[PDB]
Amino acid sequence: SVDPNYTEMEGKVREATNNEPWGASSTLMDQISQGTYNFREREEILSMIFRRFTEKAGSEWRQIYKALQLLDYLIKHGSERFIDDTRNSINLIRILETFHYIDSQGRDQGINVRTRVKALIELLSDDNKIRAERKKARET
Amino acid sequence: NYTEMEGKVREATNNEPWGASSTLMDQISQGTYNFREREEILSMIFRRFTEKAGSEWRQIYKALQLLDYLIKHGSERFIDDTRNSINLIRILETFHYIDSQGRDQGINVRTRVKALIELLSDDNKIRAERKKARET
Amino acid sequence: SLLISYESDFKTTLEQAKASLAEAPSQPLSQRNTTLKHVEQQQDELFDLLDQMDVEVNNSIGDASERATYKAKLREWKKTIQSDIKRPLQSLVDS
Repeated sequence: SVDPNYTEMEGKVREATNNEPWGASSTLMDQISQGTYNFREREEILSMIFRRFTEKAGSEWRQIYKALQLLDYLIKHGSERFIDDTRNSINLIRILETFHYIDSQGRDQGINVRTRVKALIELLSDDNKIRAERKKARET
Repeated sequence: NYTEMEGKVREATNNEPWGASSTLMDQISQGTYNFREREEILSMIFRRFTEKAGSEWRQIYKALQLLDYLIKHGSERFIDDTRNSINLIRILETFHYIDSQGRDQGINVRTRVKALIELLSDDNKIRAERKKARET
Repeated sequence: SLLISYESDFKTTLEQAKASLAEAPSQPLSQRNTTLKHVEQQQDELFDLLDQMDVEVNNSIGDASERATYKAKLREWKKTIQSDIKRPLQSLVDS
């Protein structure tokens, strides 16, 4: 029964998508984006992100929300290869379009995932838009 | 005998240089991602709040600056740890100090600590500061 | 001229990206990521500069024989970006 043996990069993504309510830091996200420029780290980053989409639900919604934030950041700051890998898996993102959760006070939290998902899919389908967003990212 | 990380926190609170390097502070921020260093940073910063007083207001003031920086750039686990000890920061609301020339330097601490508590005690503001640090 | 300034920027940028590409494989992974990410940005800068130069060549040069000469150069530069920057960069990012 081995240990899951998370790599440093895998640990970075778990951290960037944990259940805390404050969001991954700028520098953590930047560090993950650098990982997308080599095969191994990028494969690990993609798998950890997409694991959250399938392994988490309900009251752990913020982890999905954060995974979507990470993904968006990587479209704007990561390798072109990473963006193509993400497109090939649009299906796994699209399934979240109907993510639903109502919290212990009546508030709709699933709507955060859904609008996030909707904007992410729009971005990915539009090469010109991605192009412009990567420009913006560099200036800033 | 202080650990390396503890040394870095002491350094970031020194009178000289008066401006801390964002480079040193980044090294301290990276330290918040593992239990060993995080506890060291946390405890050094809070010892500063306990042990220093009066004419040592500069170290308290710069400690508060570091804390602010770490909330914005460091690990979410560090934020959780800081908030758990928010009572220890609130004690500084009453920090009083008038210097040799009758000038109120205690106010620099009180004003700084009031802003940090405002930030620390509000999830929306923390989220917005963390994002804004990325929008730089 | 503006054109000359664009071309100077282009050649400077092209040389830098090639140098970074040659150096990348011998750098540790941590540094290599940063290097490739910068080369990818430079690749985009080089294509944008071709667009910019083409616009400027069109507006500023009236000589039809000369404009042809510039066009061929731009076309050759486009091919150089593809073969000497984009392709080796993609290959490095892929393995």
